[PDB]
Amino acid sequence: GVLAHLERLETQ
Amino acid sequence: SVLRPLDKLPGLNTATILLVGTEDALLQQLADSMLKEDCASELKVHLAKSLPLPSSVNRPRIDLIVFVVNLHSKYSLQNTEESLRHVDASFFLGKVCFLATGAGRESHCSIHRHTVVKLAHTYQSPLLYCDLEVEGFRATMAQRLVRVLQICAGHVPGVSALNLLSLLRSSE
Amino acid sequence: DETVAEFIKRTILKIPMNELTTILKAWDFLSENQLQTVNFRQRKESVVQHLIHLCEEKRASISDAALLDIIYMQFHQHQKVWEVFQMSKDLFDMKQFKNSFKKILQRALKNVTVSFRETEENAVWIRIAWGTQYTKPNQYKPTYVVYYSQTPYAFTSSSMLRRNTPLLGQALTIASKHHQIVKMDLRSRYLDSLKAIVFKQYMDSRIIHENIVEKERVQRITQETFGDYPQPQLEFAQYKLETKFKSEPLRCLIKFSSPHLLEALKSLAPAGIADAPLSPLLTCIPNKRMNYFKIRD
Amino acid sequence: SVIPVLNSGSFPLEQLQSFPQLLQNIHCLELPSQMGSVLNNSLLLHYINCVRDEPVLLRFYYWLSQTLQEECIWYKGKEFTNFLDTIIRAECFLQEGFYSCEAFLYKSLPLWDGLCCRSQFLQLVSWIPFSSFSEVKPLLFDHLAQLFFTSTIYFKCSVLQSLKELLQNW
Amino acid sequence: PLQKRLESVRKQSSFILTPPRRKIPQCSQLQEDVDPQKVAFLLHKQWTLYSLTPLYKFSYSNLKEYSRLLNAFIVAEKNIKVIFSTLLGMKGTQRDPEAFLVQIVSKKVLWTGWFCCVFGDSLLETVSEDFTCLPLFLANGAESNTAIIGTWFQKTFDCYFSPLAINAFNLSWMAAMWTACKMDHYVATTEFLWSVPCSPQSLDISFAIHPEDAKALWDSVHKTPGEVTQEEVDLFMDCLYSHFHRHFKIHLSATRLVRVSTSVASAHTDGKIKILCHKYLIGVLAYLTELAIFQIE
Amino acid sequence: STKESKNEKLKEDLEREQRWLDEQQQIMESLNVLHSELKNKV
Amino acid sequence: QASESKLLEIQTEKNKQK
DNA sequence: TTTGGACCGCTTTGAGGCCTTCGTTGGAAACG
DNA sequence: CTTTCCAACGAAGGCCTCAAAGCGGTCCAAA
Repeated sequence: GVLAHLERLETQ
Repeated sequence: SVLRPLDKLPGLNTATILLVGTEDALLQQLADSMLKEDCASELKVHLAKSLPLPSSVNRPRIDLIVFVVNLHSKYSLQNTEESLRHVDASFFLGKVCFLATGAGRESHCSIHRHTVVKLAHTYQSPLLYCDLEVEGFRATMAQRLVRVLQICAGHVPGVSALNLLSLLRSSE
Repeated sequence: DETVAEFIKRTILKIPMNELTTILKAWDFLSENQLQTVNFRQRKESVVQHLIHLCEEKRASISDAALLDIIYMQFHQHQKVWEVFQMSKDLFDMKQFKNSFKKILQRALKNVTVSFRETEENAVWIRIAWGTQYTKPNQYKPTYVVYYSQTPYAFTSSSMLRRNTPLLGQALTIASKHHQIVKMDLRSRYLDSLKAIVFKQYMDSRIIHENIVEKERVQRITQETFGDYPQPQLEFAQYKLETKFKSEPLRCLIKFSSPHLLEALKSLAPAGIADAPLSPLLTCIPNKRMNYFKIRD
Repeated sequence: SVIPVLNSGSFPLEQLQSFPQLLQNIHCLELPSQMGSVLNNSLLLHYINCVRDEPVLLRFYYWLSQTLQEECIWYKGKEFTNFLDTIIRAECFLQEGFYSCEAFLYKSLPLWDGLCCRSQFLQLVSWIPFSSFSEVKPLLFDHLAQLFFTSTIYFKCSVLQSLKELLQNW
Repeated sequence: PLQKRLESVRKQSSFILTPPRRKIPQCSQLQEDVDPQKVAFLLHKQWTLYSLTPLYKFSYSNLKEYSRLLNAFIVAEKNIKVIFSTLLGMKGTQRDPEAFLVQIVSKKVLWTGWFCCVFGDSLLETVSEDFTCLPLFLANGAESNTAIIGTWFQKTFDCYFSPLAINAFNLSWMAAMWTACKMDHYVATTEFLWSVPCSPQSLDISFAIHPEDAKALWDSVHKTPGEVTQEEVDLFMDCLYSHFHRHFKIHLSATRLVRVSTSVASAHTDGKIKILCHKYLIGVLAYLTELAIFQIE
Repeated sequence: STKESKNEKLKEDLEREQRWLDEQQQIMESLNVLHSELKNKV
Repeated sequence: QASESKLLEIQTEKNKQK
């Protein structure tokens, strides 16, 4: 969840 | 000609990096990854095959030293230890780093990684593992090198090269 | 004859079906109508059986089958290893040359299956099937010799020629009206590259590269040694060395294997593996026209 | 196949298709020839949670360790990510960490770039067995600091979350 | 239990300790229980290496049951038969379990599999009583048969075969190890093979040394009698590299070693092993047995 | 956004925790009743 | 922990009558 | 709803790897 | 002095694999 959210943040 | 970190003065918000190794194509690709993005400070990249560095009266400050080592060949090693005799000990205080390539492929690693680990631990210098062949790994190492340059160059207030050395120090 | 029939069948089986038509266009032993009677879209067994029918309708012999084998060799010219013979010590004629060669090979023991086929660039191709004093010459172990008119060189495929090498050499030199015949130690598979070699018929200014003088010197030396032209396709090399250690002479033996030599050797210096000036033992392969080397101090 | 196909007065394993069946036959269960199907079958996980059997521990250790090695060498990806997600889901159960994953992460951390399967790696460090803070630092936390001092700030928040989860688990 | 101390021992396993010196194998005749015919079939053959986790519930008695189970699996996959044999005398210690052979015979052996472990006790020291530790597998035959047998073993004993790889360091060490071995009959000159790293296939250097010259150079660079040390291996490689560079000014050191052959045995990086002399055979296994452990741990 | 994402993540994990707790409950009563039955039988 | 102890004791006694 | 078109399926098959056999001088051993 | 065999091993025919493409079935666009 929040870890997937952080990963999609580094995708940026 | 023994290189000295404290020879000349740097430019206005200017940083420089040095890459010494054998594989010229890998160095060129690594520099391309270096300069894919540029930060606020301007960046200069120097590539060389061996030391001492060729004489040049127009040489700016070289704020960072990076040695690329391939575990695929002992020739790159012999190059590294022969080149290591043309630099003062002051560079060893956090201005020097070792990057090993191809360490993931244990089958292709000619020399054992224990040797380079011992070499790095002997001189108390940071040791990094990466694979230049992979584009993603190369890019990750690219921001890694850019940001360690930013740290060592004194651009960010608070730490110095010896500070990051005390950070990146290995237990044994 | 059944022997020539099965020989032709085997040769056809060697020929890929995708170019069999071209073979006929190069064979021309059978009439074009017979070719039209056979479609090449059907099965391999069917087409070979129809070809057997066509050749049996006419008179099948050894000369036509040998010519078909020769032209198959021409189209492939990649399945055998070639060696080069040199003649030394000025009037030429095809007919008398063929007559003399045939007479010598018949005088060899009693008989031999010899076939000739003239090709472009004066490339006479000769198929030779050897036979002993008490047996018909075998068509399963043939040899090929390529002769160029009024030239000091000849090419030979050595698959079983080691049985009787001097016979072929003496026959060739007497037919060529040349006295001395020698074999140079040069062996390769790309026949066209042998042809070429024997006749000599062949930005981000922020980066500040250092030691650029070394790079520009090594690339210039490599270009001057090799050249912009595509290097001849050579595939095998071997040096037999016996030299003093200087560090009872050490005897060394190296073999270089590469699908494309003279190109990896061309890239060694840019890759930094070897020094900028390569040793003469590697820079004279097309120059010295030498493949096997022996050097002593 | 990443998960081996299951092959069987002990209760037959194939007949185990309902929760009441497991409730009735928990005592007379038989260990499978391969326990990889135990991962995606929660029914056998219930017996695994309390079996505390020495041989099956080594059997699953070698199994998962060699599976992790072969998957990692074959990767250099979506199937690997899904398999590691299933491993993490199983790790959420049993309330205790595995050792094959620990050894794999120890071996691969120095070689780790930090972005191959970061989501997968950072959730395994959460389930690390309790140990004295004198052997893990030389082998584990050194490369962790190596990445931390040089990687992205979001990666810093990430490893902070991982370590706080580790502290909670410990 | 065993898991905790096993965790501790692989925690202690770090690349910090110096590489220990190795005792040079001596001329040892085949053991009495060793059948000369069986090894003669085994020797002078090519083998592919595989590392194996310890067997679960393996019994040497019910060999016929295993043979019929493999036969049933093979016919399920589809005039062939599977034969199990027990081979004595090739265990390093009494701790190492008994070795055995599996053969595929077409009713002419086509596929052979060997399970063994020599001097391998670290795995045996960290294992329970139920398991059988023969982590070394040698395959000789068609790859499809090897895959089928591997699938059967994975389904049955809950284990995998991993293709064991040998790096340049290990291959150079073993090269020095057998060149230290004394051979009465030098029947095969030592030979090394290299491969330049390049995406297109490039030159592959093969370097051969006469056995007398190799032995003389070894004894020159031999310091500790009956033992091989890392300094000996490094000076051996350095002398070879210096000789090569003196010959050709080419840094062979920047090339990947891929195959090393000597009079007694030959090894390849992909996992190919050829064995010629029995006198050191057993010791050979022991060395490569450590690599299986090093792949398991 | 991280705060929401972790909020729903924790909600999902909590629901899974109650699911596991419920399942292991009847697991416990089944094990206990089987143990008692075996003890009484012998 | 309670379930582990219970399974241990039931397994030990079950082997005990055997 | 019917018919043509393009997809994926399947079998056919062409080429490279590789083991084994044929040939074998060259030396060793028996000898008219 | 001569003859035949073992050996050194080289080599090429043959076995065996698979990557290639044509033919065939099937889904979907169009009448």
